[PDB]
Amino acid sequence: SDRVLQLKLGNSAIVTQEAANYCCAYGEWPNYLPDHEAVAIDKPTQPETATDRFYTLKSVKWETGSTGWWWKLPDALNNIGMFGQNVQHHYLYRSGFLIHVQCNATKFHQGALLVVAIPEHQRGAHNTNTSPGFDDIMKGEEGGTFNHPYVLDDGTSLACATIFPHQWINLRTNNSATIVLPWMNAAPMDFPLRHNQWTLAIIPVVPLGTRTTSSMVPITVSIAPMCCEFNGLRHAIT
Amino acid sequence: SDRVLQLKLGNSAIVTQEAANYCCAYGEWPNYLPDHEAVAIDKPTQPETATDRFYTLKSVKWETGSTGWWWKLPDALNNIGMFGQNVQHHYLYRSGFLIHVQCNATKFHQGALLVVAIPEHQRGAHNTNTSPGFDDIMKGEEGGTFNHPYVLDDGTSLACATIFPHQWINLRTNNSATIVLPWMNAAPMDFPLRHNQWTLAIIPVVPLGTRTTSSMVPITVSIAPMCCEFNGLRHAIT
Amino acid sequence: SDRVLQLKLGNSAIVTQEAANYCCAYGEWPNYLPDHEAVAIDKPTQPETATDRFYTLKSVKWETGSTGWWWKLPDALNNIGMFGQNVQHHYLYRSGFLIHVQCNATKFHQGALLVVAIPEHQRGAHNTNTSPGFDDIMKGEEGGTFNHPYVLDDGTSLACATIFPHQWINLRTNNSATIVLPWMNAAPMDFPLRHNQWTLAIIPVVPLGTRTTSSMVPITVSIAPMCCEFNGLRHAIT
Amino acid sequence: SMMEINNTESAVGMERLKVDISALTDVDQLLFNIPLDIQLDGPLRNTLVGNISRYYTHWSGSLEMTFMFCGSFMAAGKLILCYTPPGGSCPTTRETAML
Amino acid sequence: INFYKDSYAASASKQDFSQDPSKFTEPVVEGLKAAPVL
Amino acid sequence: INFYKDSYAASASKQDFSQDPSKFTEPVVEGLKAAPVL
Amino acid sequence: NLIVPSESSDTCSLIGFIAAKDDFSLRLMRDSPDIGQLDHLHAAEAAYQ
Amino acid sequence: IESIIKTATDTVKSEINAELGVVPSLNAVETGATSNTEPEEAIQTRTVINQHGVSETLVENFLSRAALVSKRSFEYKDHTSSTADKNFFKWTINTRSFVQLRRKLELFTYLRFDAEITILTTVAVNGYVGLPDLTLQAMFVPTGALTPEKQDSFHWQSGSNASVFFKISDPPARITIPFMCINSAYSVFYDGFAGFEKNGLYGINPADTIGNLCVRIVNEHQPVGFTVTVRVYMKPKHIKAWAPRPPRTLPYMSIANANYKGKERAPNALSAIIGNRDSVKTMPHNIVN
Ligand SMILES: CC(C)Oc1ccc(C(=O)Nc2cccc3c(-c4ccc(CN)s4)ccnc23)cc1
Repeated sequence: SDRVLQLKLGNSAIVTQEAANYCCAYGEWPNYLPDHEAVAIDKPTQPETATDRFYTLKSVKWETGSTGWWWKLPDALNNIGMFGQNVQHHYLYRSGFLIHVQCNATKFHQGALLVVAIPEHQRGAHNTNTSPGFDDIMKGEEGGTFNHPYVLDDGTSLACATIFPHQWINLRTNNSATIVLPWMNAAPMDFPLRHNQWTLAIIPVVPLGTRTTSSMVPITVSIAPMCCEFNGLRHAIT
Repeated sequence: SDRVLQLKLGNSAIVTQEAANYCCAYGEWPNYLPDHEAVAIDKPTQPETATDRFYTLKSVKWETGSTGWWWKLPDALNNIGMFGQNVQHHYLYRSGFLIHVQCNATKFHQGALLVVAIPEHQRGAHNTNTSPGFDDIMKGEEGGTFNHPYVLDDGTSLACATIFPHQWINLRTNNSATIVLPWMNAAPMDFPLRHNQWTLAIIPVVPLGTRTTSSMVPITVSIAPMCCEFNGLRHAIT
Repeated sequence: SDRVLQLKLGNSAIVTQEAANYCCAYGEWPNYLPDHEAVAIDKPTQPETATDRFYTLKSVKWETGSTGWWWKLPDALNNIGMFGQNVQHHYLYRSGFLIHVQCNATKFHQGALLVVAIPEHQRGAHNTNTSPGFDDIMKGEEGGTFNHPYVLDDGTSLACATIFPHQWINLRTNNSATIVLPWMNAAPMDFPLRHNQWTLAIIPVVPLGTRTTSSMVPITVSIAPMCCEFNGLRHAIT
Repeated sequence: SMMEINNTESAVGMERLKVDISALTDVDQLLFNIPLDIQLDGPLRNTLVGNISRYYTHWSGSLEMTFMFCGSFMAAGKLILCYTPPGGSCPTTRETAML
Repeated sequence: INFYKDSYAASASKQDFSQDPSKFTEPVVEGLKAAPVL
Repeated sequence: INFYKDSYAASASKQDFSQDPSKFTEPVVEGLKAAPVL
Repeated sequence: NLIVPSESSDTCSLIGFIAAKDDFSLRLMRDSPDIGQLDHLHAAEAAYQ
Repeated sequence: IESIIKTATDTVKSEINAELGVVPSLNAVETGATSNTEPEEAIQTRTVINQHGVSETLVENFLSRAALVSKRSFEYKDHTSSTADKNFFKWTINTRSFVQLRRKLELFTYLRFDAEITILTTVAVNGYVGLPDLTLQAMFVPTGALTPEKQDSFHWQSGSNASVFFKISDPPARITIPFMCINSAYSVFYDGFAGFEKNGLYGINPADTIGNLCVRIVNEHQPVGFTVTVRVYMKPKHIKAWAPRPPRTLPYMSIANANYKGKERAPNALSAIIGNRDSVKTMPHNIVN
């Protein structure tokens, strides 16, 4: 049962043979906006399979000195495929996300990644009064690296980060993690270029180690937007 | 009726041919802790006849100059038999007590002992601001002697001590006293090594006298723990 | 099913992820002594969770030259915890036992331990007419070593020892063994200091071997007394 | 939430959230102990139960400690984890803690 | 008059006229008679 | 006691005892068993 | 013992976690000693300007 | 599953187990679920009927107590020569200035509540004449309304702003402000930028802007100076809370951001949140007898 999984969305599918169940954030599932919660009165476009499909980001190398990695949503996808085109042509966006994180190694490797989805991960800067600037936050498809993962770069606590939706990749146990994120905002829709609802954080709480011959151990991130809606059609900001 | 008594608990029995009825403290009888009052969730050990039996302490000599004697419970029994072993291996204890005090003399002797069980007999020191130390309080099996029985060693009153559960041994009338003590604590169980629920006090309000040839007139104390329960098994403090 | 096991008795629990079912000796389960088989007429103490819990002995190192190890019951437990205290204060004892033997190694190790519970394992001496002395038999908590495991140190046969309640730890297959022993005596109760009902024998019929880097491979023994009863309370022999 | 069990000098940042275990050559050795004081500073303080509880003065009820083994698939081993009710010193030997 | 939400805020409860003085005056297991007591 | 015309003027509402801790403790799509979880 | 083959790392890690059970209760609210300030924060004054 | 919980759960008695294939003490943390092992499964238990209430940890009770949000002292005097709060001040309303309230609020991602506001005023003579029983005016100035420039400016005529007039001899002035976000909840944290250009503020949701509190002394100045201190207390009420967060560990640096430095050494250093012990085998407060 819990160990094998197939995810199919649009023209894309993923199989894993070493899942550890999967997380639905706060027990919710993505849905479209109902009429009794709607604000914008124009008829939304709902592209379905053109947007609601897995996009794969660039892989990152797991190293002995890694501090961990982060990507902000929708920012990381705002330039990718038909999701990106709808983002650029529309004032308002709403979606959930399906996050699938991939990392495999041999039975002689050890290491543990915390895979945590943080809502409203407002970052702090270290050792300054000046707030983080636009280019510190808006990393896009490449994402960022943690400066001080021990405090989640926000004066807080890695140890208590399990309060957020999460899984672990413990290389002994499993080689993938899956989190389903609902829409998570104070408004029913948002401008996708100035606010990120979710941050995916991948942090190596136990470092990668082995005594076999070393290999590159990549971590790969695949994200499917779910139930995408767009409102306020205009020219592309792009 | 009221003059003869047999007490049987476990492998032990006592007979007296000169009782003066007996006291049940505040009209209660010992019982085990019911589920609606219980706090500690581990299953208690209830050793029954291994603990719930008479233990006899060392006798004390009644003399013309005696001020009276005291023993603290459970402290006096904490090193005796299987009661002591369960005390040493368990964090929490609860029990009642059966107290039987023995003193006989001839029909030409006179003397009266107040036998009183005092709950929470917090002692004072005489003529100092410093509180009584550990070795002033924790006398164990040997017990202590009253310094100023007239104020019960606590700035109070022997005369009003009849407000506590008590009997008298008036040598003309009777030669034994019996008091049954329930569990008497603000908590449902306690740590037996740092708190004493009860103090047995034996005070010679009328001194021993005769004009026959003198003999040693001992006072002997036999105490049966009743309904013993122990919780929080670990290694022995011992 | 048969591969994973949890044992819970009192405040103690053991889990194994590589069991090989478990043995109930002769298909019996431990029970208390019924009235129609009882001899001693005093009311027994039944301490339950204070005695009926796993005690862990000192581990032994498995080596290339090992002949095997033995422990006698109740002798090995007669000085441990509240079981030992009840043993020392009571003339008569009765119980069953739960035996759990633990030994793990890598998937590159090989070796097979016969884990056998022998009733009335009356030992012989080698090459003498003189019977084994008290200190040859009564090893206590430390146990003994086999001199000639091939004849079970009693002029008999390791090969036929499978007639007794047993399991194997074959390092390829499993890493623990479990045997449940009923009371096994000609009398309904016994004096625990002069007679052993059961001997646990652990014998390496296939020696430990590997070509990985060597590690210490310990064997660990955990025994829970079951349905303990004690009769004939007195002072502790201790 | 993770306990900061390795609250030692020379454990920095993330390193404080894990305990490293090695193969030993002596039987039944002690690996670590955990102070159970939530009020005094210790491995339990910066935890979700810890931080919320420190807004309060009185507490009751059971705790669960969960340990995740993060060695390789080929690593094997057995540990014994003991809770000792209060009254004496922290046990330093396995056959004391086992009680 | 008590408009507070916690019941411990209320005024004093001076209505409990139950007594049992025998738990201090007569804690003997066999009750006295009105008749030689010993 | 609330004589104001706006309902937000009222005193605090301390009566909501509904909990669902499983949305933080058990957000797994297939529920745990009391039984090997993986 | 911890037993590993040559190609595994010789040293392994535990992560310990704690939680309360649902029999758990808290009482008598107080100021937590986990946070404090000796000064005004940066830009707290600027809110008056 | 959602249920009404008024007291902590009962414990049931449990027996010896020894069942093959059943391992309730084993778990898989990698799923992200918390351990479901019950006490009855780990040890033998008795029955306990549990009467402990849980009402003091209700979110309403945890947050609905009044905390200081603003504190301003100003000179009440003839100000013609001053360069200063000239018998009035303006405060831009925020919850980030006093750390005790800030840390409690920041346990959550979203909050919806009405704000009970209590205004406490105290006065001292400048270096005695007795203390004047002054009248104060507090005026709420929403976004886009004009703030007063002077103690006696015509903005204080308050045609449509809400004002409260209160004496120093009165009990503290008190009013409730409704939940006034343009969204369904306040954003306690905001991973976003306030404007359509790139230079807007990070970390503050424009949707949560309250406005300004303007407080003047209504009396003309006396011949002698006084120092007046105004304290503002806020109590959240009618609270909803969503998405609990890991608490703040490092000291706050700024009201504008989450920036962090840590203490110089543990506790609450950036390298070490918990204070050190000599080893993982050292028990710091070990009982010895
Ligand atoms: C003059 C009088 C008639 O009206 C008033 C009006 C307002 C005040 C005053 O200080 N309120 C306040 C002080 C501090 C905070 C607030 C809040 C907040 C909710 C969430 C926040 C995060 N950003 S902030 C909302 C409304 N108010 C607040 C005092 C008096």
